[PDB]
Amino acid sequence: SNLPHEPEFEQAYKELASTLENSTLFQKNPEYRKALAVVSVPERVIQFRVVWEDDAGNVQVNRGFRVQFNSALGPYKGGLRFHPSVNLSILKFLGFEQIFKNALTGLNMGGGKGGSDFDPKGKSDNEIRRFCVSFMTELCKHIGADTDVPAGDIGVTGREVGFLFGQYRKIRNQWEGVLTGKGGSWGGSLIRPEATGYGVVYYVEHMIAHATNGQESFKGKRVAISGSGNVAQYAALKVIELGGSVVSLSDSQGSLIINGEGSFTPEEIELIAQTKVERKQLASIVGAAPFSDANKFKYIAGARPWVHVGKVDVALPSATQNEISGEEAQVLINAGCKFIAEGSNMGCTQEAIDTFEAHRTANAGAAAIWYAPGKAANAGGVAVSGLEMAQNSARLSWTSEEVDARLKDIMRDCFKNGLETAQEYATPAEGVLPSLVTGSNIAGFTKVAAAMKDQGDWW
Amino acid sequence: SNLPHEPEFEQAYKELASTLENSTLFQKNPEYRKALAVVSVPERVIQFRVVWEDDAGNVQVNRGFRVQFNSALGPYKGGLRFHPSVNLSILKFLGFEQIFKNALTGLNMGGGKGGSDFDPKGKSDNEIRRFCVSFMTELCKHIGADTDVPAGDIGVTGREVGFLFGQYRKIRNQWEGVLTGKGGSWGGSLIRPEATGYGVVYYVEHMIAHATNGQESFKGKRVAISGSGNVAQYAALKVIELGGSVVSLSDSQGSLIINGEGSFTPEEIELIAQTKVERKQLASIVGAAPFSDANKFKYIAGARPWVHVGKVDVALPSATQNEISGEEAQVLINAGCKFIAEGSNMGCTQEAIDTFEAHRTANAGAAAIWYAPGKAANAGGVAVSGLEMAQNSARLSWTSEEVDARLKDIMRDCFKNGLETAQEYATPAEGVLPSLVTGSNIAGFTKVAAAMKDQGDWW
Amino acid sequence: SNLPHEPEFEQAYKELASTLENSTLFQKNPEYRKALAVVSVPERVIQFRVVWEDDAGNVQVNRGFRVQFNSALGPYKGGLRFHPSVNLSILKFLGFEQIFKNALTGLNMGGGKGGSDFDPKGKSDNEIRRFCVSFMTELCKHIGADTDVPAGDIGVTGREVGFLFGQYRKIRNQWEGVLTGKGGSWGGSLIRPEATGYGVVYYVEHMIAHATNGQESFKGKRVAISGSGNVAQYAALKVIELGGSVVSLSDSQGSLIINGEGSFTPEEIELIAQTKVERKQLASIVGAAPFSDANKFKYIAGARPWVHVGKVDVALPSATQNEISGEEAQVLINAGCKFIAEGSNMGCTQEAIDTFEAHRTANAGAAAIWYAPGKAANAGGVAVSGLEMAQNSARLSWTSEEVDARLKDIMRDCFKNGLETAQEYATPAEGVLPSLVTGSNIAGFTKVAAAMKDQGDWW
Ligand SMILES: NC(=O)C1=CN([C@@H]2O[C@H](COP(=O)(O)OP(=O)(O)OC[C@H]3O[C@@H](n4cnc5c(N)ncnc54)[C@H](OP(=O)(O)O)[C@@H]3O)[C@@H](O)[C@H]2O)C=CC1
Ligand SMILES: NC(=O)C1=CN([C@@H]2O[C@H](COP(=O)(O)OP(=O)(O)OC[C@H]3O[C@@H](n4cnc5c(N)ncnc54)[C@H](OP(=O)(O)O)[C@@H]3O)[C@@H](O)[C@H]2O)C=CC1
Ligand SMILES: NC(=O)C1=CN([C@@H]2O[C@H](COP(=O)(O)OP(=O)(O)OC[C@H]3O[C@@H](n4cnc5c(N)ncnc54)[C@H](OP(=O)(O)O)[C@@H]3O)[C@@H](O)[C@H]2O)C=CC1
Ligand SMILES: O=C(O)CCC(=O)C(=O)O
Ligand SMILES: O=C(O)CCC(=O)C(=O)O
Ligand SMILES: O=C(O)CCC(=O)C(=O)O
Repeated sequence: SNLPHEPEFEQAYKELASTLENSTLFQKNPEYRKALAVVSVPERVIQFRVVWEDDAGNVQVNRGFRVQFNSALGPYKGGLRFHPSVNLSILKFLGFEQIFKNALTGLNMGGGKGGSDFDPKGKSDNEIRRFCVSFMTELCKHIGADTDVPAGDIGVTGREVGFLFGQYRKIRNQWEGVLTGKGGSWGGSLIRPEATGYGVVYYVEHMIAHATNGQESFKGKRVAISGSGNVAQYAALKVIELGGSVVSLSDSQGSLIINGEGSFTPEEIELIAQTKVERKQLASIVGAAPFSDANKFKYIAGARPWVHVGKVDVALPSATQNEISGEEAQVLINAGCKFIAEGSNMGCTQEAIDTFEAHRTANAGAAAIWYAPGKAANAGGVAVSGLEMAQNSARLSWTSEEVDARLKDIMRDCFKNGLETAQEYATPAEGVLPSLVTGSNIAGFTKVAAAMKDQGDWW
Repeated sequence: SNLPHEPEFEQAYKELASTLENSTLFQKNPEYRKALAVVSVPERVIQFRVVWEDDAGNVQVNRGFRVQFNSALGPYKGGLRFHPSVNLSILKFLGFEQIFKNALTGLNMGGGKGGSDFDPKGKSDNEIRRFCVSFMTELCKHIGADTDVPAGDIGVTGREVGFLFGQYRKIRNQWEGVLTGKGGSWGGSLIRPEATGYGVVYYVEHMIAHATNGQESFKGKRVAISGSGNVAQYAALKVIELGGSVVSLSDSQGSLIINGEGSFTPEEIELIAQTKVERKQLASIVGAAPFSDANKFKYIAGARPWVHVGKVDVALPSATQNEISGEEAQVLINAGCKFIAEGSNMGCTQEAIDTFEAHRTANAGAAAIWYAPGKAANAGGVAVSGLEMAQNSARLSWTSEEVDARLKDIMRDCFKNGLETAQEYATPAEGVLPSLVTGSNIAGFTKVAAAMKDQGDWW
Repeated sequence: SNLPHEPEFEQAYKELASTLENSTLFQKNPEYRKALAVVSVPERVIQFRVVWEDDAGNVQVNRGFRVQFNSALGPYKGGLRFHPSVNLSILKFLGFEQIFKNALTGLNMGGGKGGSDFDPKGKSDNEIRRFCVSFMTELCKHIGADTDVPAGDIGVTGREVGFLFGQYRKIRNQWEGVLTGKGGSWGGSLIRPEATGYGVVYYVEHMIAHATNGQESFKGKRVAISGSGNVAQYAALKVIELGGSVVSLSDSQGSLIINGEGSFTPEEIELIAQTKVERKQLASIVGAAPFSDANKFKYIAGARPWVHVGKVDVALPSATQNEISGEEAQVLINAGCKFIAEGSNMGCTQEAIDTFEAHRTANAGAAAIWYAPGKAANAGGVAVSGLEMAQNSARLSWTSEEVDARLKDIMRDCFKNGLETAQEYATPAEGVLPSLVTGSNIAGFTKVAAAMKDQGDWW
């Protein structure tokens, strides 16, 4: 070996491997242990220096990455993250998860992830442009419409996708679906901005219907959300549309929580959206209307929302990895939370997951908190990216209604697959909800493992 | 010149050329003689050494080929054959036929064929993997989704397609529709396994309806099939579904014939399918149930089925070229056979064809045996390969019902084209069935010849 | 950031940076601090999975790497290491050093390094072949005669270069100087096998002449060598040719030391060379003649040679990084060692270097132990690799005498450059030997930094 310490990647791997072991999978297919050893080493990783010029004319250096983890099911597919935390460990955890998430969409997409330790905060739009130009000058050699199709993630919006696309087209002299999250007039898809957040809510709708035998829905439920970017914004919007209340949003500096009964409104979400476009914090808008209304809003510096929202019915962590601790998980259970789905990749700590899963095993039916992993619940974004690829390959643009209908079908099938797979391989006690994390992991892994075997990646 | 002796290719060429001469085609378009001279020389042929390692660690050498015969109508398209007989002559006959077959599908596909003298019999799956890896290491330079799209044929199943695809993706670093016959989760098409055999039966349904003025169908007919691989299996299944009886299957070592009235069943076909997956002979399963039941089954070592089935209504040779001799053709006529369609490429000897065509000319209406050439009747496989390409380019997967409906329409149009073209250019005597071989040949040739002229390949 | 822990890389970086700071370089050119920040992040790194088949038919997985550190002065250039320790940290230290080493040769070569955690020990030649085939199947995309030219290093001999070259030629369909260390009939260079070890000895000849005002040479000196592979073998041979005594060799399991006065002979070195070709340990040949002669040889299991050789005049660590500890450095000083040059990359620990450099500063003239860094002393290998590239580009083969003459000139110029640069930028006290480590580091760094500035890599 001897291998570097990659805690985030190791966490993701261990949770997958644990769920596979705690099932009948390896009794039925013990040869899949070999598949697991092979799939866990990325097919290819590219790391590269990115030199770029700041607004003062000074040289700056950052590190760029693209992890091309697995391509059995399709070209590598997954986002780009621009955040100062970024390193290979983080991108490997993300790319690894992406393989199995993509498998659950039913579309032909392999798994990858990339990005940079470039921090968009405090940069001008001009600085972001120059950075994206330099970044893509190297990345374009390694990607392409039938090769690897990136998109956004934390710190990468349609703005950055644009600058990246422009430079790709300039060097490669091809106009194609090399990126998704593109602008509406230059190959974007309707519903792509909404897709991840909408999908998370669609998925939880199925969880609620199943756990409650159709007796409950989002109507009248209180939903605590974290983050305030793309996933959080549209998850919030969909909750509101379905008659639920959104009782929190947050960012890296603090939480903005509804004080009492009430909800964010669509108009408030749009103000927050514009603030985040400008790369400003929630803290910067709580001094003026509407967010200075202390009757409606409480801003809590340095906090996550989970312990401050009081009673809640659904939690949708939608910011970043490891944002629900073991202690926070218990608080949510004590607050009456019965549904927790990850908008963020690896949003729950392992302690949180263990807490939720023990609770499910101990409490029959609708008394349990039911946990859905990000690879199932947040797959709507990448699914609609696949549809953007489909549109670009067709050279046509579909309607909002057409894309949204497909998104709904994909989320329904993903839920059913996880539910039915857990019922088959990890059969719960009578009256106990099946494990959606175990089911989703087995369903995604087996699809990839079998395609790998067919293609001679292992034998 | 001076040109090598290529008997199979010369046979295919001479039969095409003869049908074109025995028509009014060259009275109307004498310049098409030039097209015939040009189209008959392949655009490109690649031959290459394939070195591979056996399970004992020893070097082995085989010969690889890809004949890229014509691309006027589309990228080169056709299968790969792994059989010890393979040489350039055989692959040229196959690739030549493929040009005109592909033309009759209505899809944009040129004609090609390839393969190796590698013999899968007696090899382990590991040996087949290593062979496919080495084979594609060279072939990948020459093929691609808009260039040349291979598939299976004799000795190449989904297993080999998988190993080939994996190695292509590894070297070329593109995930695309470079092969067809792919697995369901990695870009395959529903109905592709069924397509060739289903199509042959769909085509003969039209022949029966026409010859009998709608009075007869497959219902109650006895159907003698040869081979026991992909084409034979699904032709048998479709016959059974339509209420016909399948009275024979065969392989290279002997024939397995129904003893009396009766049929293979779907369950028996599946047992035979699994035996052939394991590369075992029919001879190896006749010692145990159900095939050891001598009341139902008679295994005849060294024989073809045609003279041993007694009375039959339809014959579908579905194994290999030149598998119905002139004497066998007469026996089938004496046995009451009224429909003969080639599942196999060039399944009938020239003596057989001449016998069938003389019989058609001598016997009005439904009294004639009606012969359909492989380029018409077996075109369903390549047609569904075209639809697999279409699906891969759309980045979506169609339903079984959608693919099957298109397959039915393609086979209907192919029949109508051959029938109507023969009625126009080779008008039969009153009451005599038109020549489907002449009609199909003229219809395919003229479409290619005219596209070639448009593209400046001849003038 | 936040960056992974890469101790080997950090060690190499810190030693370079320290020598640059302890000089007048940044007084004269403070802008070179920017160059240092840019040059220290590799231009590109490729990591890739390598799946290969063992002699039992089982799947095995290893990790492959190529670090393409800097290309200002030429295409990336440096070896491949196959050793179970390999990881990115180790390859970054090696590739970083390579940039500056290559700069000192005077040839147009950038810096890189690659390899795998594949362990050649215990593998058959067939297993090594299959591994190299799989390795190059991915690596060939990233390298080429004007792009990146690998070669051997630990665990990669002409045998592996051959298997790698064969697979490159098969996929890329170009015969070119993509690798060095090639075989004599297929583009190799005479003197390349000898070059590294010969060069180390040539370099030390200059050190001895300078320190002793021409009064001493290798004639009559006792030379302790570590390792027993390519560098150690030919360093030993050259010492013997010059009338010196080689008093030790070693491998990863122990040291083989001359017992008393005496030397390894060329015939003994050839026996050891054949043992290492077979990937066997020194321990396996000490039970038979000649090495079982306890009067001449003492095998010491688990030891390095430095404390067991008694009095010595020159030490040439030629095995691996960090193989002379601080305590061993003091023992060598106490044993009368006056010259220490690294055959191995980063052979001395930082404690050893500090000890040697303090001794030089404290002891005038020939009383000092004089330390030469690997980037100066071991540059003969890569220099002759450059000449192999030159020969391949000329399409001609030079004589042994021609290559060796150029090698001698390159080593002389490298010594003079390090000596003169230290005299200019880090002027020692009267009578004190200039620092060859400081001089070599400044000379290599400034050449790269200035070329980078010219090319717009920093400003
Ligand atoms: N966009 C998509 O389609 C997909 C995204 N995801 C995942 O959803 C999550 C959110 O992504 P997305 O909305 O697109 O990204 P955005 O950059 O639009 O928003 C990220 C939000 O999370 C906060 N955040 C980011 N890093 C941290 C951190 N280290 N600590 C605390 N808060 C943090 C951000 O606050 P601040 O501005 O203060 O840093 C911001 O409010 C991620 O886990 C992402 O991988 C899941 C599938 C699809
Ligand atoms: N698969 C497809 O989509 C297409 C195939 N075809 C043609 O259909 C025919 C059958 O192909 P397919 O079913 O796919 O192939 P398979 O390899 O699946 O089956 C071939 C069958 O034919 C037998 N066979 C092969 N060679 C000989 C031979 N020299 N002598 C006697 N019997 C032989 C085989 O027996 P054994 O195992 O003992 O050798 C086996 O039963 C061929 O002519 C093919 O070119 C037509 C269009 C499409
Ligand atoms: N070959 C070249 O042209 C160049 C090589 N170098 C450097 O010279 C040194 C030797 O390389 P080279 O002779 O080519 O390689 P070889 O593989 O031919 O020999 C390496 C020697 O060092 C021993 N060795 C390797 N790793 C260790 C270890 N972790 N611990 C203890 N002993 C070890 C080996 O013993 P064992 O077999 O028991 O592992 C063997 O005797 C390396 O530092 C290399 O990077 C410098 C410039 C050029
Ligand atoms: O659309 C994509 O490719 C990626 C969406 C995303 O960021 C994710 O799945 O984590
Ligand atoms: O699907 C294909 O490309 C080929 C099918 C086939 O083997 C044939 O038409 O002969
Ligand atoms: O010849 C080469 O490219 C490399 C020689 C080597 O292993 C080194 O300089 O460390």
